[PDB]
Amino acid sequence: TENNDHINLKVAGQDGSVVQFKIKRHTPLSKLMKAYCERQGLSMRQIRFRFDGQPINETDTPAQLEMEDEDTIDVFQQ
Amino acid sequence: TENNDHINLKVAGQDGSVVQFKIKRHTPLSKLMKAYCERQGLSMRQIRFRFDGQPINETDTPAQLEMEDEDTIDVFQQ
Amino acid sequence: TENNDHINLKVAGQDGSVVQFKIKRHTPLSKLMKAYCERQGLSMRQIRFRFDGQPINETDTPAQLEMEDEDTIDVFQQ
Repeated sequence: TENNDHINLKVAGQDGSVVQFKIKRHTPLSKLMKAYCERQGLSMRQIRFRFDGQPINETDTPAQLEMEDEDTIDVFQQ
Repeated sequence: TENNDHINLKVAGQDGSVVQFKIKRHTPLSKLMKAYCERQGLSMRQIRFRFDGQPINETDTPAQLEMEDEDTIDVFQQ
Repeated sequence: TENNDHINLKVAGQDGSVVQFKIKRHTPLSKLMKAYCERQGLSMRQIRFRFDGQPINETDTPAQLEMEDEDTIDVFQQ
C-alpha cells in the first residue's frame, strides 16, 4: 500500500545495463532476482547478485541488508 | 518532432520492475504495450495494463487518459 | 573503478522504450550494443544505433563521439 516504505533500487550489470525496481523495504529480494532474470533474458544459475560485495540470499530484504533508497545491486554473469 | 509534447511514462509491474517509455502525448498506448511485451519477454494475453485502475485500450492515448509527465502505468500478470 | 568518468546513457527506441546504461567514458559502445540486443530481445542485424544522426561503430566510445552525461542514443528497427 501507500503506507509502506518503497525503496527504489538500481540493478547494474557488468555489461553496463541499469534496470530499475521499486519494492517494499521488507520484500525478499527473490522477487527482484526472479523478475530480473525473466525480463532481461538471463538464467539465475548464470548470474550472481551482490550488494556492497556480499551475495544476496533469497529471503534477504532491502531493510535487512540496510539498503537505502536508490542503492545499486551489482550483477555478474557466470 | 521536438515540437510535440512527449510524455515520460513508467510501467510498473507487480514484480517490482519499473520500465521507462517516452512517447508523444497523442500516441496510442498500443505502441507502448506492444513494445513492453516484446522487450520484457511477456505475452499480451498474459498481462493487463491499467492506469489509475482503468484498463488501457489500444487506441487510448496519454492525452486522452489525462496522463501527466512521469505518471505510472500498472502491469498485472495473468 | 571509482576514479574513471562513468557516463549515464539513455538508449531510446523508435518504439518509445528508454533503456539506461552506465559505462566508462572510454569504453567501446559495442559493450552497450551487445547488451542491449541481448536484454531487449533484439538482434544486431535488425537494429541500428545512432548518435546525433551518425551510426555508432563497434569501437566508438562515448568520449570519442563527444557524448555528455545523460545523452541519448537512438535505435531504429530494420
